[PDB]
Amino acid sequence: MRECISIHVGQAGVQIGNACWELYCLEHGIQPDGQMPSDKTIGGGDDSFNTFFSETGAGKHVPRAVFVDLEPTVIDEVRTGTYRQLFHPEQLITGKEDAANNYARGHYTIGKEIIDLVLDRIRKLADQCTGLQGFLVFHSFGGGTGSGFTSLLMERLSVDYGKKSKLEFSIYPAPQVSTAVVEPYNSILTTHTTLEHSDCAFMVDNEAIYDICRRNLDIERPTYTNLNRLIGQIVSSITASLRFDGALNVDLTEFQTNLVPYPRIHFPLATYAPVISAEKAYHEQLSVAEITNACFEPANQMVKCDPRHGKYMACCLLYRGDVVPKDVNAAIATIKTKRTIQFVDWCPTGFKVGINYQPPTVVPGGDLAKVQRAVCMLSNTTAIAEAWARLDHKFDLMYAKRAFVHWYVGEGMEEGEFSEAREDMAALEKDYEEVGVDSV
Amino acid sequence: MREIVHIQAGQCGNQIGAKFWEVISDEHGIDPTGSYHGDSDLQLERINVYYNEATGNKYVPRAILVDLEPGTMDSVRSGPFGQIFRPDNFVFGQSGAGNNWAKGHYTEGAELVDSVLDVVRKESESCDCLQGFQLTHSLGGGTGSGMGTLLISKIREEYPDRIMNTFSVMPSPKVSDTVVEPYNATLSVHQLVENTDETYSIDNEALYDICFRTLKLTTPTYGDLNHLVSATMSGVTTCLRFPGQLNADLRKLAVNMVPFPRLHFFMPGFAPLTSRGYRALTVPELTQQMFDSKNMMAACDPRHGRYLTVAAVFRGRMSMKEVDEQMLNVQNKNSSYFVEWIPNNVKTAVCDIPPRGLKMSATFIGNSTAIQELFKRISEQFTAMFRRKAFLHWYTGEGMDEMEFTEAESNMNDLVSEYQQYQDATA
Ligand SMILES: CC[C@H](C)[C@H](NC(=O)[C@@]1(C)CCCN1C)C(=O)N(C)[C@H](C[C@@H](OC(C)=O)c1nc(C(=O)N[C@@H](Cc2ccc(N)cc2)C[C@H](C)C(=O)O)cs1)C(C)C
Ligand SMILES: Nc1nc2c(ncn2[C@@H]2O[C@H](COP(=O)(O)OP(=O)(O)OP(=O)(O)O)[C@@H](O)[C@H]2O)c(=O)[nH]1
Ligand SMILES: Nc1nc2c(ncn2[C@@H]2O[C@H](COP(=O)(O)OP(=O)(O)O)[C@@H](O)[C@H]2O)c(=O)[nH]1
Ligand SMILES: [Ca+2]
Ligand SMILES: [Ca+2]
Ligand SMILES: [Mg+2]
Ligand SMILES: [Mg+2]
Ligand SMILES: [Mg+2]
Repeated sequence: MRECISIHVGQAGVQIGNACWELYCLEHGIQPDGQMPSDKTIGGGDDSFNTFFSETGAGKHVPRAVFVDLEPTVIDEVRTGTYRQLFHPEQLITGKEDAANNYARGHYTIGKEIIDLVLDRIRKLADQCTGLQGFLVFHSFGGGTGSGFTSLLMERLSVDYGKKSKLEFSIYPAPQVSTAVVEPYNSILTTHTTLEHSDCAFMVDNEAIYDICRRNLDIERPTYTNLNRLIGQIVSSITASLRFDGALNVDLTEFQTNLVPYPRIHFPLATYAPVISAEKAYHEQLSVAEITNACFEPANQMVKCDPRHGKYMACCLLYRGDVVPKDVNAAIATIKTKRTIQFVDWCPTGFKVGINYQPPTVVPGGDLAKVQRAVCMLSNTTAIAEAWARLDHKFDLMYAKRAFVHWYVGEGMEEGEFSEAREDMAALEKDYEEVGVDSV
Repeated sequence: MREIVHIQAGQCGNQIGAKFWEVISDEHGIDPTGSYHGDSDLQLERINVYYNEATGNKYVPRAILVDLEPGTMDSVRSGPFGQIFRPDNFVFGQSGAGNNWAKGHYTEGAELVDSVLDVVRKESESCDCLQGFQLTHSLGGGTGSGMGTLLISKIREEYPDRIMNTFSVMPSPKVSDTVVEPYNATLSVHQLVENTDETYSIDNEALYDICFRTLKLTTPTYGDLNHLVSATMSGVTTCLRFPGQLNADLRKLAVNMVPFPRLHFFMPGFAPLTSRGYRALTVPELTQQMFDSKNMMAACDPRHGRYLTVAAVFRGRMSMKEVDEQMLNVQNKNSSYFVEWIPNNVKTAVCDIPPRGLKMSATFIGNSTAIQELFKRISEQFTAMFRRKAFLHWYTGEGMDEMEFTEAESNMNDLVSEYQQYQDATA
């Protein structure tokens, strides 16, 4: 019961899925062939890891996942790679021609040809669930598949599944690793189309992850490999609540209840601690109080924005490892008396806490040090709207001169879809301003 | 009047409901199998109020275990006394209520509610003379909150002539971090005001503060809080379970405690306050303590209001002269805190059997106007979110309208206004 299907869309979405699934296997004791000696219930069970892994009669633990890209080259590496025996061929879906960093191609042109095949395979996975909770969608904002195909898939999933949970891990564009000049158009187009069709979305600023790798892990020019290894850790922290069981374990839905005050205000800020190198972690252990305080450090955020210049609407602390309530309670009490967190006048100032005892695992040949305890904070701050504004400014500069718009118009889109998307973004920015005003 | 039907809904309800049966089972000398092994026949004279006697003289609790998830009930079944309970009396779902009153009352709860009532009906049949119903639940969740109040309303339709009594747990931001709790609690109070005869207002704020300040527990657990709840439940039900003159039935209790039909929210008290890990209390100590703010199970200062009615239960082997002396001394020393327009409003009972590990205890039950403080608190938290309509989508996505919320808000505000009415009333 309570199964979750993961959907990995485009290169960003697929490569992050590779990292995530690689890490879940390591955390549950699942071998690259899908075998799990730790599991005595052969052919199936009701265990907490079963929300993410299906079981075959043979004893193979199969990810409840679909990988989609409009081109073969990225998924082909999964088919050939270490975990080729982990997935059934039918879970790995490729086209022949990609969306060429164009929303219109992924949503319409190219995407229309593969959509029903993707839905069939999602349906096949859905049919093996005794009690489907919902979906986890991994994609980039900037790519044509990542933006347009995700939009189309989201719309179709709302039609096919109703109001069954749809969560996203969206890669926010950064110049340092940016592939296209039209990423701000694709980001605004996907955000508009998907807004109504998502219940919660975790944005990951590639610049924020880039900076952490450079600063905390002392990596000169971070690769997507380095980036995905750090995202793997944040994703694992948010899904640990679902993949493990415990007395102090609070479900992702309970965090969501607190994180979403209004349907459109469903973008939580993720902050992870500790991100430390093996060299810097040798003979230095960080306490519950140390890792907790590090969450209120803008340097550890998944999105670059200032929550100290914004207002909180929630704080959730998701602990991993050697953590006891006494210490968490004391660390929270300290931050509170330290009065560093300004909250909206309309909501309770409590901190919702979950704890899983299984400590964070590390991928061999990693930059990350294995720590005894880790924390992920999910906060709903008005500061996340800074990300919306930066992306909205870039869009504005280009759309004023109608720069590159013909590439979209030539694929069947109208100028009207652009202006309508942008007006939704102005409305969302206004909504984030409104929630931050004190009541009269 | 004879038999009480007990219903326990949701996580809190089932946890506190479970602890209740463990405590009074030991009191009445019933082992985890259901077999009697006691020293006194005072233990069986009124056993049939809570237990059904079965073939082979084995005693079965007249308890219904309800939840929209298997979790807690599975741990109750795995528990020490889980074996005492009738297995046909475990009514559960798989969905959960997700701390949503709308899910417990209208959508998820709606799907399970008739299966509960069939068990309520079967239990009501095996009753020579049913008194009424007892329910354990929290007001902050979805199942006990939403489903519990819908079960009360449905039970009231089928049994309109019987007494409905609850042990309702009030939310505190010191115990819970679920933002929606003030919403669920206000929705549940509106229901309790209309459909219950007696409600014991068990406040998580007071239980937390007792554990921290008085029991000196640095990191109190639910089991620590529940220890004070099980002591309170054992004390407030004494008169119903053991031979006696005062408040021996639910109806007689209500007639003594409820001057006005909406003003039926009781502030329970207890002395000595203990933690699960020698020194007996004198009759004067029990009396000072049970009436002291620090011993109240609801985070209200009795000295901020007036007592409309009081019930005092003394358990153990003591002086009935001294009990009477100290009870009269308390009333005569603080006469301003007792409404003059309700003459002789404090009624006292003495029971020879004490609780486990106590030589002597005292349980207080007060209908004080100071309970408005608890209601003003939940109201302050509700209005802060509701004036900005925050987190309502969780409720409207279940079919509810803002109207239900405005109505609930009004009824509770009116109830606070009523408690003030009688606090400022003179003879
Ligand atoms: C790290 C977060 C901890 C766990 C949590 N903190 C908070 O909620 C804080 C204080 C942090 C931020 C603000 N917020 C209000 C907390 O202390 N609580 C929620 C406790 C309850 C919590 O305490 C601890 C120390 O674990 C729990 N107690 C139990 C417990 O008693 N378990 C018992 C079984 C049980 C399980 C569930 C229910 N509902 C009832 C009983 C078993 C134990 C051995 C016993 O008998 O005490 C479980 S979680 C309440 C009373 C304030
Ligand atoms: N963190 C991270 N970002 C990635 C990765 N791959 C691509 N991106 C980012 O995603 C954006 C480009 O999107 P892609 O994933 O390559 O696009 P796509 O979905 O495959 O779309 P098309 O190839 O145009 O069909 C840029 O912002 C990249 O920096 C990855 O593995 N990790
Ligand atoms: N005293 C006490 N409070 C509890 C317990 N379990 C839950 N609560 C409180 O009840 C509220 C949540 O309701 P809960 O019973 O868990 O949800 P339900 O299962 O949907 O009815 C919060 O105020 C919790 O702090 C318990 O065992 N004892
Ligand atoms: Ca298994
Ligand atoms: Ca249903
Ligand atoms: Mg590609
Ligand atoms: Mg629950
Ligand atoms: Mg006092």
